[PDB]
Amino acid sequence: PFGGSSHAKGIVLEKLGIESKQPNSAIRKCVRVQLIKNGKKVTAFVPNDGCLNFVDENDEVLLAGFGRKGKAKGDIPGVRFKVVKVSGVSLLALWKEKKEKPR
Amino acid sequence: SSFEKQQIEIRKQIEQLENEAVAEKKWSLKGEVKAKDRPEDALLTEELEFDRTAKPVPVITSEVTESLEDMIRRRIQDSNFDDLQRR
Amino acid sequence: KMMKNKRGGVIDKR
Amino acid sequence: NIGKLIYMDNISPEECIRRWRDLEKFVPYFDTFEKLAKKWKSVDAIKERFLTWYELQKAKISKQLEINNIEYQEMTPEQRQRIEGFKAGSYVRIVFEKVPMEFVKNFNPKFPIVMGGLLPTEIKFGIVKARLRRHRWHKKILKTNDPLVLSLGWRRFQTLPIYTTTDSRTRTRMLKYTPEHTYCNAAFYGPLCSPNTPFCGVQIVANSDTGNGFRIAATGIVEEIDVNIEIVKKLKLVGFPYKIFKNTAFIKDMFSSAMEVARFEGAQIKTVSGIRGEIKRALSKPEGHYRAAFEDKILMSDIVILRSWYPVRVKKFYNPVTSLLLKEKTEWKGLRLTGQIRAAMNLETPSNPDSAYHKIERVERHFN
Amino acid sequence: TMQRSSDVNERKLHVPMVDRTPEDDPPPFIVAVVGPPGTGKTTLIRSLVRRMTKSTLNDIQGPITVVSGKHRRLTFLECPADDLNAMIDIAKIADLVLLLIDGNFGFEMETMEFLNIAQHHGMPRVLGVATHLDLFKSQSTLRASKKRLKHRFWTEVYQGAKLFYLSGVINGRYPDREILNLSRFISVMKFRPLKWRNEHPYMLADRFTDLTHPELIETQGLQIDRKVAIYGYLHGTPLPSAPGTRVHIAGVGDFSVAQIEKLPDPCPTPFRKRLDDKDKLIY
Amino acid sequence: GKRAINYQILKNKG
Amino acid sequence: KYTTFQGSQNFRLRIVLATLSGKPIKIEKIRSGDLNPGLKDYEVSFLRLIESVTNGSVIEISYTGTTVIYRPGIIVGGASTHICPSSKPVGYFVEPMLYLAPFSKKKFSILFKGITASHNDAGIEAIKWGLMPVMEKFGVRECALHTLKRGSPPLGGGEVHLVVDSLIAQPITMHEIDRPIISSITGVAYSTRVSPSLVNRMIDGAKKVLKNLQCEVNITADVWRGENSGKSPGWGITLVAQSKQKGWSYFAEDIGDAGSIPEELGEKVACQLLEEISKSAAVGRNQLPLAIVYMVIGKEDIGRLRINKEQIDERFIILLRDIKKIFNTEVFLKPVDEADNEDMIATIKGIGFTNTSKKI
Amino acid sequence: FEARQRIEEKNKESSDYHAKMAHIVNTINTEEGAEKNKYERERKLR
Amino acid sequence: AKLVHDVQKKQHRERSQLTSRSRYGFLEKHKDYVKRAQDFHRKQSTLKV
RNA sequence: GCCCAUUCGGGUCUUGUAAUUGGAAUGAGUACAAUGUAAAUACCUUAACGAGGAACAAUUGGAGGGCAAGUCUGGUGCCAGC
Ligand SMILES: Nc1nc2c(ncn2[C@@H]2O[C@H](COP(=O)(O)OP(=O)(O)OP(=O)(O)O)[C@@H](O)[C@H]2O)c(=O)[nH]1
Ligand SMILES: [Mg+2]
Repeated sequence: PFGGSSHAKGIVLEKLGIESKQPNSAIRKCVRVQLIKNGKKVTAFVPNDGCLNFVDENDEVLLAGFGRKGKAKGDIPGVRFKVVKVSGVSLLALWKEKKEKPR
Repeated sequence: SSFEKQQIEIRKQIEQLENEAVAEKKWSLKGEVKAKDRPEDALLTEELEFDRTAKPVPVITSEVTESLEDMIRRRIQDSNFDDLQRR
Repeated sequence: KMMKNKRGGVIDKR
Repeated sequence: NIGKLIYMDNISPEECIRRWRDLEKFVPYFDTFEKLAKKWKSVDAIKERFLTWYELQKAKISKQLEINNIEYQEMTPEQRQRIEGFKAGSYVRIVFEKVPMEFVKNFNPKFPIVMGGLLPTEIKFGIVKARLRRHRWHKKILKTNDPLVLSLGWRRFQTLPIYTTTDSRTRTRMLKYTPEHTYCNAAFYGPLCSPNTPFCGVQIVANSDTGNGFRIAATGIVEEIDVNIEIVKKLKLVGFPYKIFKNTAFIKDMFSSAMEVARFEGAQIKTVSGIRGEIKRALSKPEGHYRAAFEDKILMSDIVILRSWYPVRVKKFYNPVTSLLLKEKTEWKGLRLTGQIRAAMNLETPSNPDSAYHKIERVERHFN
Repeated sequence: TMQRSSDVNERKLHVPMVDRTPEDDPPPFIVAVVGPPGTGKTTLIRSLVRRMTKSTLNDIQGPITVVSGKHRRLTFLECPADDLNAMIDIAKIADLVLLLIDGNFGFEMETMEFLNIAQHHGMPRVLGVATHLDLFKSQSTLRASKKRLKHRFWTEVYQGAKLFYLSGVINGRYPDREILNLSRFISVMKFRPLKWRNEHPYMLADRFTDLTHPELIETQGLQIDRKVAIYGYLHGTPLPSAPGTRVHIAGVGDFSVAQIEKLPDPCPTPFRKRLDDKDKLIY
Repeated sequence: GKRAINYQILKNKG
Repeated sequence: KYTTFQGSQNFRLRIVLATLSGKPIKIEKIRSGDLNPGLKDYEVSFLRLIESVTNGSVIEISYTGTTVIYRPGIIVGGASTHICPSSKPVGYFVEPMLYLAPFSKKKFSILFKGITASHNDAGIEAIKWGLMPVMEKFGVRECALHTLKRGSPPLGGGEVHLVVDSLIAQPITMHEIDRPIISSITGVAYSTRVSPSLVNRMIDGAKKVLKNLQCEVNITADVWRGENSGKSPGWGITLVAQSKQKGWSYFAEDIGDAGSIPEELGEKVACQLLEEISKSAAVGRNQLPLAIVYMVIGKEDIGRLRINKEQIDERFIILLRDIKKIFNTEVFLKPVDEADNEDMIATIKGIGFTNTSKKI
Repeated sequence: FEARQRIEEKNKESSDYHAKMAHIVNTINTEEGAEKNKYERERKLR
Repeated sequence: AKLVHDVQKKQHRERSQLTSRSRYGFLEKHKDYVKRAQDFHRKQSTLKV
């Protein structure tokens, strides 16, 4: 997906769907990221709207594949990756407040 | 001193908005304002906005009456109107 | 609607 | 020669050009057309004018840096004073005029004297729009229009923030507390830093009230700066029915006059049952009473609701801490929290009696 | 091993930012010793400067800049432990933080508050230093609390930061073996450029005076907003040399500069090799 | 005067 | 508090650089020793345009009208419209908006309404083909001047939709240490409310002057028919010379008036263009102001741009004096190390500019 | 008068927003699901 | 609950009738109204039949 | 209460409860020692104290709800959706 690696590091451009009027919609929890290896711009999810305010811009994100287990309902098929870290800190730990995001 | 009179005017606005914070609300910030919990007709002087059901009835103006007027001028000039036909 | 979110204004004293 | 002539600013610009050898007019100065015709009848004067990604970004920025060095290698008072000036590691003396008396009087060398250079933005004041968060280890929730000391850039300053929400991105309407475990927006009158800068916020900075808990209260970043914000606080107008028919009702007291109802005609109301409705016309003799039409028959035990929005203002309050101008340099006291003011002047906290929840038990619902 | 090579070569990639720190004469790296009131600090700053410059610097005050390498020199200062304000300022300008932890008592809210203020204002390098290792006869509980402090420190800094263990104080200051390899840890730290610091010209003031006029004070009578010279090294971006540059002195207010005379370096680094004891200077 | 840490900062079960 | 200027020269550049720098200025003695002293209506409406574009900026005109106080504010942009007076065309108001244009909260979508052209101002084709490419390679990528209708003087009645929609942080640092090779030379000959043969007469005059240089000449032709023509007869011609390997351009325009021969105007604009090529090096004599303004509000690095000897003038150095008067920066003119010509390379270290109005 | 103006500006705002959101949804669908299917197509050869 | 907090899916409690308006007992809410309305609608449906 | 089953339904049986309550147990810990050993650590042996939220406070991941005078979207009332 990323070539030969399992994850890939990337640079957050801008939170896509920031004007979506529906909380936790797949358009809303959807981030555009420039991968640092080959320079190309891809689009990645994030776990929810609640963890959407941990990424802001040029954040040194780390992103893995998504792995849909079945045709979802409010999906947008055509986004492959999910954000799994931000600035070297796991944002699931950030979301449950186990760590604090350093800058 | 200079910092002394800066500090006392700071302390002045400290005092006035700390007893704004303790003191009684404005009615207009509080929700569930009834009739008996307001200044009587503070609402004409309010400039308050809200929403409405439907677009109200159109006030007929000179420009819209000349709009459908030269519309039917065009229509009955070229005679492209629609009636019934005999069987 | 033009006034609604302004904060400046020219001050014409002429 | 020419740079010294340009920046020697007691001589006229035409005198600079004269001893070397106006912008409302956009197009520049040309000759006469006849002189230009005899000049450009020939053409041969200007016939020779006529005819991995990460390492790539690092290479571009190091290319710019070596361009910086090899173009700095120039005149010594040009580089070392005026074209860049005092790079880093330069030991300087720096003189400030009109420093307060209290600094020199109470200068205790334990407390560090830090100085930082403000940008063009950070000397401007106005509303800063942040998104913030109650810090996960701070115990108590935060309240709007309670002061907290922010550490925003170089400055530490006590301000009055007001926490907002863009409820499904429609308004930016006003909360009364920060949320328990997530981010809200906020807006405070303070010095306008740039966007995307982070900050902390503290309830209490002194040591007499330092207690046992965690002292840093808020964290956040700055989203936007502006000179004005337009935020709202919902007000509903409640009125009750007193004469009900099928599909229409006469509503008693949300207005005081038929002028007020005339101002509000056609507005959509609803009962607490979610029955939508619309106000139609003010009744004549009872003054604030009007006629509304609903989706179906409302009951005598209902309350109608006109959801409106009232604008609310941030409070232009700003005092920087100035802890180094004190004789103690801890024990800085600013505006107090609202519970501290109530505890001081012994006012009981405001309790609406019909705002308190109860244990509702449904009766069984049987119809005829 | 090819998948290993890809997944390891991936984590060399980071966000490419500018540096804005010079390579010819960089400023002395600001080392801030941060502790709750009653542990290390003074004794620790004294021991480090005595090992570094062969000079018993009893009764410290203010920032202390010494030369500790052939090209790395660094500035020692100590926060007053009760002031959250000074805690906040040195969190915003420090480069290295020696985080004092009373290992017998455990973690504490002053060091936790510094860690969070630094984490939000641009987390510098942090070397944790745990003192008071005089727990009991129980070397078992010494090792247990040692491991627990290391893990709790690793959840606050990156997983693999350095927690250092100091033994008991012997003759006024710490054991010089422990301070020797502590300075060995400080000497290799490989600082990475921050953001606010590298778009802002700042300066920690190691010398202060008022160049006012005492007979003008005799005329007006001590109410005078008086002029002040502030001497020190400056970091970050190049501060411009024209008068009128606006400046926040963090704790007294906002001013604008009047005149800058740059001075020759009072603590300079000299031009495989080793550092001469002649050239181990102190300012 | 020792502001000891407490259980939620100590064990960090967020 | 206020940086003080004197006289009503460079008025738009002073208000523009005060808006960029965020510094309160006063401009004193606006033509005070004159029969009708004070500010004129076109610069008063320019102040109204500044109040439209920014937000929280307070402008304070005096009683006599001969001194103005500009305390600037945040550039916010938005969509607007500007009914500028007959004293100046739309180019007089869209030229100083191209500086403020990429540094706002919301993107510039303004439409100006008035006279299109003037002898002593910028035209639509001037603004577009000359001044948009230097911004296009200084960092913006989406900028467009649309003509919806155009109006020749004196009655005018033409509307111009300026839309910039790349809100950059700061312009990039320029590095033009060369003289760009001119690849082509194109243009546009326009005419409103007159016969369509005048455009071909203008094109034939310009190309018969241009025919002896061994490049390629191409002039496009537009007559304006209908309501898009405006309320007055007019015609004019604008040539550009195009360096295509980098994107540079050098332009020259004019317009005809009552009694003007179109072959005369075509050959005049052709010879004026060739003289701009002669007196030009990597910029034009009129593209040079915003070029060095974007170089001075770039990053905190060194940006260098080649200029020639004849581009130095009283206008250029009064620009440099106003730049140093507002935000205290100097240009360093170092000469090139080859001597068949006199070209300096102006290196400017840009101030540390970012746009802080765009929400993150 | 304020009724008619407020209603029609709210309708315009909603009809703009729906177009904008549908545009960004199916541009993310088309010009990234083409790459998803291209990666699946060149992963099926392995 | 895949990415939801239990402090987020809390229980919002419902409000009672105002004590001034208390003789008209039990301010009815949307579940009470739908119990009213679908009863009325089924009885009107059989009356129409 | 539990089990089966696409459906209607069928099969089965002492099963539950932030209900009260009772005295026993000891282990992590805190610690006398002696042994060990050049000496000290550790193992081994070992008196004293050490449990009720036995708070002396193990996690991680998954499945599903339910709620408001709340908010948003659609449109053939009271609905559908998020
Ligand atoms: N037992 C023991 N005592 C120590 C140790 N380190 C410091 N101390 C004692 O700590 C006492 C308090 O003085 P300092 O340590 O200088 O205090 P500080 O850490 O600078 O903190 P402040 O008092 O707030 O300035 C000293 O008299 C030392 O004896 C250590 O490792 N072990
Ligand atoms: Mg000390």
